[PDB]
Amino acid sequence: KPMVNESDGVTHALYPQEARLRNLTYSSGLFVDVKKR
Amino acid sequence: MIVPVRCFSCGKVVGDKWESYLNLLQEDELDEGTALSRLGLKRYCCRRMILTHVDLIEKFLRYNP
Amino acid sequence: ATLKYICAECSSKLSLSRTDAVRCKDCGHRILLKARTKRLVQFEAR
Ligand SMILES: [Zn+2]
Ligand SMILES: [Zn+2]
Repeated sequence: KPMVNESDGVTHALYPQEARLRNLTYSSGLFVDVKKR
Repeated sequence: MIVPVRCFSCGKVVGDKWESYLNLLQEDELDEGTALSRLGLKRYCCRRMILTHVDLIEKFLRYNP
Repeated sequence: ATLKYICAECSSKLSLSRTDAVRCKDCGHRILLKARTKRLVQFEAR
């Protein structure tokens, strides 16, 4: 789910309202299980 | 978005009649057309004034700080 | 007695200056507004 990975800070769970004000991008994480072989 | 103090077109105050009107409605269970009439709102200018107002403010209040 | 800022959610007066970041005491919500003026403003009434 959407989140703000800002530096000098953890990672807030971003809500639209804030992205709007702060000029951020209501986006989220793309994870994929790679296989090393 | 609050009740219009006084009617645009003619002048009669209407600032107060809101609560009254909203009451002769849900309680005394009358129909709008009449409720207005009860409230002294004869001619349609002052009449459309109350009958059409959308009291948005009530939502505006449901916000926070 | 005197204020400088405020929090969007936890509407609580702050007051700061350069260096101390721009967050709040308790909830991060790093926004903050800027509280009215002391010199009251006047309005025509028409
Ligand atoms: Zn009228
Ligand atoms: Zn705060």
